[PDB]
Amino acid sequence: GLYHHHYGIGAVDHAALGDPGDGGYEARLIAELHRLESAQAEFLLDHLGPVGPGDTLVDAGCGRGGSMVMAHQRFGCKVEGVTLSAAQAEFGNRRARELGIDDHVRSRVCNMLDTPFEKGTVAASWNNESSMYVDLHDVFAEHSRFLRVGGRYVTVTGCWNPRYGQPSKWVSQINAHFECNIHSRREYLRAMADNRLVPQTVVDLTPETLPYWELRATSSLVTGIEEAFIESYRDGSFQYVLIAADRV
Amino acid sequence: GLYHHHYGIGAVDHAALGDPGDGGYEARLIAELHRLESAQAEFLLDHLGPVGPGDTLVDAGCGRGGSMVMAHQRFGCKVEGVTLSAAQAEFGNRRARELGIDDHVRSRVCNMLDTPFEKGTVAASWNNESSMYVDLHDVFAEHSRFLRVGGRYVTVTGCWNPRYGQPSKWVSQINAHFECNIHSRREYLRAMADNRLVPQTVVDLTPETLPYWELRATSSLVTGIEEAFIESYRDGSFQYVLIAADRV
Amino acid sequence: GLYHHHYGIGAVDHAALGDPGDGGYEARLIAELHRLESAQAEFLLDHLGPVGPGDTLVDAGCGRGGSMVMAHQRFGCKVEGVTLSAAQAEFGNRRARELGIDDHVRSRVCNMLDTPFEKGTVAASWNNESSMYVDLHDVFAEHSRFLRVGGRYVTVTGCWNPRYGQPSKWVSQINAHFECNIHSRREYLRAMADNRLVPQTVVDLTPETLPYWELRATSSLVTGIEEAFIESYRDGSFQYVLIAADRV
Amino acid sequence: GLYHHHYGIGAVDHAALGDPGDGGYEARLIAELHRLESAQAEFLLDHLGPVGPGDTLVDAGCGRGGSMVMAHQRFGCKVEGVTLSAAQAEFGNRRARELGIDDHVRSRVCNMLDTPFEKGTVAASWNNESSMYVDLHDVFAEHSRFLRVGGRYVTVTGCWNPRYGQPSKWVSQINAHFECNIHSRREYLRAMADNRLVPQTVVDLTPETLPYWELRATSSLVTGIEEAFIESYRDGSFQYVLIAADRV
Amino acid sequence: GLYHHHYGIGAVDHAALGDPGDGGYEARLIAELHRLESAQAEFLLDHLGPVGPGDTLVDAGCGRGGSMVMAHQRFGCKVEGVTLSAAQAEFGNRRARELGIDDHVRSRVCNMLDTPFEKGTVAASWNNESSMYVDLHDVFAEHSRFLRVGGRYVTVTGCWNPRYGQPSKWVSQINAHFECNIHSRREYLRAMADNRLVPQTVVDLTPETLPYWELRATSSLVTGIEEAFIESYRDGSFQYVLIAADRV
Amino acid sequence: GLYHHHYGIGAVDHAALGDPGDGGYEARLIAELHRLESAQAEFLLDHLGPVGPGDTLVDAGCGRGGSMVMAHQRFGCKVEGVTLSAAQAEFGNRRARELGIDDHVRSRVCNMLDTPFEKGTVAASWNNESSMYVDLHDVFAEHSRFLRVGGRYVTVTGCWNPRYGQPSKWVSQINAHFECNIHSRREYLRAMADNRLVPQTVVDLTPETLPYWELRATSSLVTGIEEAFIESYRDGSFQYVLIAADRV
Repeated sequence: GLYHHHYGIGAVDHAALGDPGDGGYEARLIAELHRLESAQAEFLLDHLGPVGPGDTLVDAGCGRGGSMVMAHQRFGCKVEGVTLSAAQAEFGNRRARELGIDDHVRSRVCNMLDTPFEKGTVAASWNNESSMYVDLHDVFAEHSRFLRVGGRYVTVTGCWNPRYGQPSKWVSQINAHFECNIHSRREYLRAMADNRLVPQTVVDLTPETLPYWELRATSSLVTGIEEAFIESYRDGSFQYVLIAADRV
Repeated sequence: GLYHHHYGIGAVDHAALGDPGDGGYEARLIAELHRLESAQAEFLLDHLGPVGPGDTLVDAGCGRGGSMVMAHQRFGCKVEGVTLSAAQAEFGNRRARELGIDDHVRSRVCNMLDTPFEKGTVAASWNNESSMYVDLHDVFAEHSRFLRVGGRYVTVTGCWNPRYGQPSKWVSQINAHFECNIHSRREYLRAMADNRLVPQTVVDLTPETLPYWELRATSSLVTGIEEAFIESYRDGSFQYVLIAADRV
Repeated sequence: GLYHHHYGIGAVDHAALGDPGDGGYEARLIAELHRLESAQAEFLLDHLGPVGPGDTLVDAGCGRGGSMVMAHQRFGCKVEGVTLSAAQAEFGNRRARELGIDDHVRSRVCNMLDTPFEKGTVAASWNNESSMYVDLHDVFAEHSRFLRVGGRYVTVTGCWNPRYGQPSKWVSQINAHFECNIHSRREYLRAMADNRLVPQTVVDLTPETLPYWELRATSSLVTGIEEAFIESYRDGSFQYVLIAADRV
Repeated sequence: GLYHHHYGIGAVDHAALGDPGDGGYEARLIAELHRLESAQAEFLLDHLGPVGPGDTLVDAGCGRGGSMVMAHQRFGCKVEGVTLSAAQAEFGNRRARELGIDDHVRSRVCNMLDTPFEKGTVAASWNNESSMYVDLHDVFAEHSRFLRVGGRYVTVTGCWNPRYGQPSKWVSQINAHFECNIHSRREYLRAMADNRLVPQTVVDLTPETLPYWELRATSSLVTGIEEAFIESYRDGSFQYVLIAADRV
Repeated sequence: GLYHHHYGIGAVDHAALGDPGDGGYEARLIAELHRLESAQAEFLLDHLGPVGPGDTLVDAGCGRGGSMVMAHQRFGCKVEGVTLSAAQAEFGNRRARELGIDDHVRSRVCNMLDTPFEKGTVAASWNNESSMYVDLHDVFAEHSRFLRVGGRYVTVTGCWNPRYGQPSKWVSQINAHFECNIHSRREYLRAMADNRLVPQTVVDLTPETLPYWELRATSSLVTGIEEAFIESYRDGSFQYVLIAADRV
Repeated sequence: GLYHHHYGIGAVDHAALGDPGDGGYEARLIAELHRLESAQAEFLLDHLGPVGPGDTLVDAGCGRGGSMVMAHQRFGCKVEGVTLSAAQAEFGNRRARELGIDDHVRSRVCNMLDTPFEKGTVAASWNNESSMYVDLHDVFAEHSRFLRVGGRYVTVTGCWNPRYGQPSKWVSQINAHFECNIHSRREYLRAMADNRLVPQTVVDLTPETLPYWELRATSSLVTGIEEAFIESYRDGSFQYVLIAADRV
């Protein structure tokens, strides 16, 4: 993507898309994709509970910091980000300095499994499309450690549905495309329970993210993976969900 | 209650309530309470997935069969109910014979922990305000046993929120009132994971059930327990939730 | 209570109680209650094993320090107490200064779940009627941490008997009265096993504590809860037990 | 031993032992040993709760049926025994026919791990000095299966104390002597918790069984193993205990 | 493949391969591939222990029965096969009738997770390249059920190495190619331990199977997936192993 | 033994043993025993993976340092040893100073359960015939702690085979002889899985160690325990194995 690395949710604004014959259509599409992505990040924020200006938020696998900047403009709190990409950290910070908020928002190169945050000092943290890259038990044990008792964890992610048995080929094609390891909803809920994380909200967002991918499949920038997403989301083997949980 | 033994959800129809000075007000209130209760049972049904006419549904702790009759009029399937009360079974069946559907809907005196249903033959089952009377691990292990792989379990129940530590006095007052043992959301999610039940939807309904109890606290039939419900729901120590899960 | 916050054990000295017609009867009763309470605390001490003058003992949920002062006068060791009540800490310490033993015995405001004691430095610790206020797994994990390998843990507490299924209303009435969360004997034994605590002695003391509550139910100071205790102890749904365990 | 295969408890009757110079001393000793053994079996019975005439009791590893005959003469119930020795079964039954109670008491060759008793039909069962011959998790899972909910399990056995780390040589010498596999108190309590068996009474009987072994070490029939028992019981590495538990 | 559906092990016979210029080379290659495959199946048999003529062997995910026919010609026992493919069952049986051994060897359409074999009646069973298609805990729980105590389980399979963290893209490409779900060596060993299966032999066969795939990558029949196998086997993210275990 | 405290593997060199009539035979035997012992230690090293000069290796229960000196002469790395015997530590170090390598190899008196090594700093560690002296879960949890992610653990040890049920008398005789507590292969594999140790190689070495013990049973130095080893290794109740695992 251009800013947010995650996917979006919500009905597409076809009116603003205009004529696919215009030259500026492919541009008007990128703007739309962004709008839908911002909307889902805004939705993930709605689930962090009431974070105050004095709280410290953590974003595991923060990408370019889009979610961190949004968290700060909304809550006023301090936000620490973490990623494996140096280029991405530098980017997020550069953007913060420019916004005059690098005194609250910072990204750093660090593996989300071995973070520098002290036990029980984080008020809320999240994984926005990044838990598909790490063992679930270990990332949740880490969030649980640095999370304050009563803290809030949120994760928006794609997971294969165990209701239909083993992972469908679609899920595997996506895994191969991103060199990730998509987990099952069973594994998500299991790991959370074994790590003192208790779900407060579990919501399947597949219907809200479908328009996003259908619109994306009609572009130039298409990478060939949008087919896997659309089919798996339709036959139900793959699903987009949001899980907000309390660190009990 | 009068028919449904569970509680309701949704905004109160104050217009239909009219003048609390009318003699018929206390009557118009009972009708409203019923409407809200039917609405929540209708909501629990929305989470059973697509049950077909050939499926067999189970209601653990079925009360007077209100949820069973509703399930059948909606899906056309067979519905087996279970309770400890003989008077309640007789009632549910009597109502079925009268509706001319006792060839699909039946209630029987049987403990939900030791049911007669064969392994993997039930398509969907639920606990509507009755899981607060039994050990969670054992009732979920039982549902999991008679539930078909891919089947759907739903539970609407009051649970104390572990986010606020131990059970508040309010929760204990309710327990004493009904001689029940209200569980924690942690225990609900934990038991489900240890019994091959994977939550597909988790939604806090406390805001939707609050109007129900506030309206109830203003009646003659009041039992004195409505205070415990309203306060605990407000300070957040007690919460009303719906959990729909897949038997994986 | 007046000094010890716990309950007592042993046959009542009716001779010393004299005529319930005397004015001084209600006084002679308080003295008796105290005697029975001291006797049970003395009994809990009998289960700490051979603690030496150089050992450090811990009392989780120490109340007014009665058990701590008794532990020190008997063993000569150092005793650290912990409670949530500032007024109770101040009281215990004041009493220690007066006894000229505040150089061995001290109480402090601290939650028994997050104690300041170093790993493996405590020789023996106990919960005298206070484990009913906290999650069992967490308090036992904490005792296990600061407990020396080979150390001794003791707990005297009321627990609902799982032999009779769910908690009886009596247990719930008590919970509501003290805003506590009485656990099941199953939960006690389970938590101990998951936290390297191995029971050396398990003894039901309900028969020895019954006289205590029957005598108490005949006083002025009665709070109305003595009925719940007596009935539940009689029908067997509630039980008073002592569990001495080794930190293996 | 002569009848009971287990060990005994209680103070030795030195008066009845008389002069060790008599020829009949070695005989008077066997009679004493028996008395102490009967006394411990009587003690194990005290922990079966109130078994009625219509109950079915099970003895896993029943030896010659001494405990079964005693259970029946006391309760009037039906008692099924199980052992690997055909010669021992035949003996127990022969003794029953003679007592005119083989219509209640029966022994059979069957492994205690794979019993023929139906799920939930046994009221109480026990292992008197025989759990040291089988995996603990498997024998307790079996008792739990055929045990009625609310049933009572009792075991009197020698176990190495984990408070002193690994098994002492003494314990190993005994294991080699009987070709058994003495377990740790930790393993006993652990297995019970993982198999729905909740200890109601745990009592160290080592002091009550010591006189038994000291008297035994002074006989002709001595096998050389009494040294291992006496030393290990004294240094505390080995211990004799009774555990009565409820099948919850 | 042509007969065996699994992969092979052992040094390639380049001498028998002759000139890649011959027309008959592509034929001489298929014969070689077969030889290597037969050799690995022969190797899996070496790990079934001493199965006698009266034993019943099971092959979960049997393909065309090549391993079953080989097991019978070697041991003389009865061999039951299971697969999801009707065409494959018919094939295996047809081959048995022709060999005059269909009175010992039979294949049937049945899911390896829900088999018809009775508890404890199978002497040895195996998964030859088929465990990558099912949840590991469930297939091993099933083998454990129908496996006699002391029985032997063997599995030859490809598994991603957890020593290198998450699944490499190579593993994902293979998963997508076969629509399977390759597990981690950690998951293999974990599931076995949770299902009473104790490994007696664990051997990495990646070096012995490498020649097999290198020779295969030089053919006409190539499917494009041989690259994924060779690279992942070389960088160590994917590995071919054999695990022989006892049902304890 | 004389240097290595462990046992050996490999065919006996009868030619070098010469005439058992020579006076120097009993000497030529000790030399042979040593050769076989060095060979097995060399074999354990083959399973540490590619340890580099900058790695730190740990030997839990190091005896006289024979395995440590061998590890260093082969890899060039730093090797820390641990034992309970002061005399053994002094010996290992003395030998290191003499070899001019005490700047890489060191032994110290420390219990392998509570080591001073920092979390994740050790590249590979092992237990050569010493895990039979400690609880398995605790020693493996310790290795896992100080072991780097991706590190390698190896253990060569005698374990009773669970395939034959409970420990045979032979195993018990050995336990009594060394005052150790021989574990079951089940316990070895179980503990490893619960402590993030995943077996890469599991190999029964009983056939390779048998010649070692048969040759030993024909000497003067015989202690009487060689009978237990030979018989148990033959009837299969006891077994010598090597387990190499990765810290995942």
